[PDB]
Amino acid sequence: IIGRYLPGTTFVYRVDPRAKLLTTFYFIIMIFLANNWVSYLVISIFGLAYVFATGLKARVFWDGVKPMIWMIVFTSLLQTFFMAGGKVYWHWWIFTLSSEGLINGLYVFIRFAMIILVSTVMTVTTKPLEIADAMEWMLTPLKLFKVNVGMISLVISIALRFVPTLFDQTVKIMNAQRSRGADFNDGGLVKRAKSVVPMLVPLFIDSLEVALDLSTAMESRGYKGSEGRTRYRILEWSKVDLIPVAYCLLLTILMITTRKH
Amino acid sequence: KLELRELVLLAMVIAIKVILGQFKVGNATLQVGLGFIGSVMLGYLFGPWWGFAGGALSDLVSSVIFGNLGGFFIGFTLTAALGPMIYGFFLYKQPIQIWRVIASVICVTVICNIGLNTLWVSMMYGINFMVALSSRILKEMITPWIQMVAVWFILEGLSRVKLSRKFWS
Amino acid sequence: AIKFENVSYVYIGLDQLNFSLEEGKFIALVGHTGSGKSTLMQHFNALLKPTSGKIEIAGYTITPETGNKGLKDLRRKVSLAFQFSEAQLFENTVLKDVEYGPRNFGFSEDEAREAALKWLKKVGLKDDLIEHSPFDLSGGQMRRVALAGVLAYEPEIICLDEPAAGLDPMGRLEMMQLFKDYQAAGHTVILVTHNMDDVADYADDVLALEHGRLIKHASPKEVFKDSEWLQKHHLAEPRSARFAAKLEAAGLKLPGQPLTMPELADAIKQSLK
Amino acid sequence: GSDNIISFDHVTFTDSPRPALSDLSFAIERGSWTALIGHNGSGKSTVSKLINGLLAPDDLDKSSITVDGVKLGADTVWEVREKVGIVFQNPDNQFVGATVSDDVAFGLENRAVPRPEMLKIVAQAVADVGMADYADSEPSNLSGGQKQRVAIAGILAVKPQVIILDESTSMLDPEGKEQILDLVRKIKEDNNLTVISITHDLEEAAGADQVLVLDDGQLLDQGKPEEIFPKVEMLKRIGLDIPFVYRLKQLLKERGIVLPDEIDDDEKLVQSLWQLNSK
Repeated sequence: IIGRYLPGTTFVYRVDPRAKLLTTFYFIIMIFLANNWVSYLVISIFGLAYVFATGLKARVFWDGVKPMIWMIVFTSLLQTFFMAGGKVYWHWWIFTLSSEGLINGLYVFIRFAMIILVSTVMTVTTKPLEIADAMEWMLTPLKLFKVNVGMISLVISIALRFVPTLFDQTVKIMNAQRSRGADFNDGGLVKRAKSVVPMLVPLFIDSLEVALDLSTAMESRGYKGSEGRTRYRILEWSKVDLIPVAYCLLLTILMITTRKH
Repeated sequence: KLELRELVLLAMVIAIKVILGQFKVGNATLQVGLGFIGSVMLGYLFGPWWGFAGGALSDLVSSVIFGNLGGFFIGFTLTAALGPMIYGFFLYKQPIQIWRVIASVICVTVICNIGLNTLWVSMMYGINFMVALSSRILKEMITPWIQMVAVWFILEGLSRVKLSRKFWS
Repeated sequence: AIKFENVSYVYIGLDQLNFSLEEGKFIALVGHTGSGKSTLMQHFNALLKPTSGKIEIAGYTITPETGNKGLKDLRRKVSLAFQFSEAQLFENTVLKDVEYGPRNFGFSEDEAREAALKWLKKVGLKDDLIEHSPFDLSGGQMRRVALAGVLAYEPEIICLDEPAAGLDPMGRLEMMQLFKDYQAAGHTVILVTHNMDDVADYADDVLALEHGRLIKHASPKEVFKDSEWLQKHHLAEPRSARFAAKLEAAGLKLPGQPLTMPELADAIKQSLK
Repeated sequence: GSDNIISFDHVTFTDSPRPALSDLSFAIERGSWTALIGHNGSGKSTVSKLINGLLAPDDLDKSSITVDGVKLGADTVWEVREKVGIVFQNPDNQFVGATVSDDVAFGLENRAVPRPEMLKIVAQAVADVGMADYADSEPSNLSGGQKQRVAIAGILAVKPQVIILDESTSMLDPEGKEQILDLVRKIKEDNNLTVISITHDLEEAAGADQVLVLDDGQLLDQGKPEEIFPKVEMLKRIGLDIPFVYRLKQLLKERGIVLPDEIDDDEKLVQSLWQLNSK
């Protein structure tokens, strides 16, 4: 469950992660602008062009959609029954299915689809270390507030390096407690809530040991702070990063022009 | 003000919060995620401000290695930051008390889950605020009490480690 | 007995394990790293179910469609001590930590207390360190408390993954003698270890794995009989076996097979007489 | 001459009544392999952190730790940590980078080494240990011996004068301890450096040039392994398991076969039994 990246050789995989994460954020912003059917059509053609331009199968996108498909349809039906107007089908005491209700439900379904599809492309088509590097790059304007961004990047990098380690530790700890009788899925509310201490307290003890050991190792190896350091793993712009800015400038014009204002 | 040992510990608690946010409990009818436990460790061990930083960074880390399920939006980063900040307002450097646990879970539920996460859903999916709230009201009127009971027992678990020799500070 | 009937596991993997460990012996589970020792260990108490085949352990049948209920009575009889078992310590006191297991397995508060006190005496913990916090102990003391916590409910079968790793030589000897006494009291001890001297000293039966398949199931004398087979199959000898090989290479005839160090010394003395 | 000099150190280990080290005074000869052996409470766990300045001795006026002519103070710790590199006990708790190459590069980034020179140095150090085919691998996909190799490569990339192996092989399988010790030996006589071992593995101490024996913060005895291990009762009473050859000699002596104390490795014992079988 740790790994979500699926390898490929399409140009989307060669796009800089700073460009891809900016394009993801900008696509969310352009989804905010869609109000009429022309804007929803434009944002859907652009999102599906991105999705088909990744070359991925529909099953990885369906796996991205699967956990919240019931949330999607519940929100879509709730928008169907609230903004109802015009025609009437299958009328009830308060529930009224309408033409305007169905198009508003289609709009919110399209928004759920385009949000999830574009964010799935971000997760699947670039490596997690690269996403971390892009996020460190986007935290650079926080330097204007004298926030130690290198400290933030160090904390992020250590957390990412130690999630799979501490997940293995969590599974090991839970197996060790279950071997001497712990149940983590039975008992009622108080018994379930007491059962997370045999999981969390060894996890926190292990985290304290790792924190002391890793800080000791970092200070031994000459880490005196984030300032005055060089970078081994850099991100480099290239010519394929002009495709996201053409994709975003063209999307902006059609978003502004085609929307009903 | 935060040394390298405390920085690496903050990274550990962020990793713990991400891992716990992947965990769920309860029967098939009622699934409760465990990320609030990481929020409570962030606020209890590091305070409101480093709890805020840890919650935002935990949202970023979990987005990196599990995909940000809602989308890619910094409003959810703000909400994930605001949770541990409230837990640090109510529980940092304080004795363990029933009212503090109850009030912290209520304030996190109302401010973050009921209030602001509904605002981001209505902003992203273009629906009215009441529609998003009715889409989210039923889970967030059941999970606060489960979270109160769980957070209560988390706090003696975290306290007995802080009073041990393993806690350097 | 512990019967494995054509047991396989996929997704680190097992392939068609067929063995029958008898009750009351000291079994060594040897093999290289990644040979599936941990997977077999977790199969002993149905933490992992087999993908195909049957397990007959402690009067319980474990099958690919084995549910998660009824494993409480299995895990009451079959106990695993994971590597670095002192990680699992979480309770407020040492005694509550040890009696967490018995109270999980249906012991009364009186029964769990007496079991915990007996086994804290047996693992050689001081009486004043009872009621101390488990996190205020030394490393060996935490290891002993963790080992007492998995032995307090007197399991029929105990599976140990390197239980004496990183210990005082007297402490290492005392823990291995604790498990030897536990086996001598009528229980089955399965020792998952990379050390071969303790395999020679204590084990009566040896399970050798290699890339997830059972490659030998014999006594330590028969397992360490030929040095070419072990080197081929990624297995080590005890140092007494290597020294006996060096003596045979020189030309000294050693009576018997010197697997342990007193046996090697006796063989050298009799070979000089 | 001598690379590391400790003279009269005390560490009371931040509430603890008894000092972990008490009036400790030893010298480490330059270019040698020196092994510090002792019990788990002998005080040798703090020696590596004392050498590189992570711990300070109890009284700075009466204690003196000199590394390569550089005395340890509060200011010269970074001058000393570029001379001393420590390989710690837990393999993945010192693995700071995201991959193998990022972990080796960490000490070079701390020194602000420029990136092309950093790339060449990291590649050379990763190839120096046997890990050139794993340079892009995350620590979750590595064994403990491989992560110890990456730790040695990261220490070696910044060109230290001293490697400290502080219980480095103590969490490894026996096939990994041999590989790590052989690798460290190859690195030591390929880079002309000093190795200090803090270990309870006495087969590692048997290969050392010098053995320092610690007992409750005191330097108990000193000398070559061929003159430390023959005295068996001292290592017995301080809870130390002597190597295979010496306890085999002790068993044979208990069986009437007296053997000279100058047999230090197992083949010498093989011939020593051969001529006694010859007569």
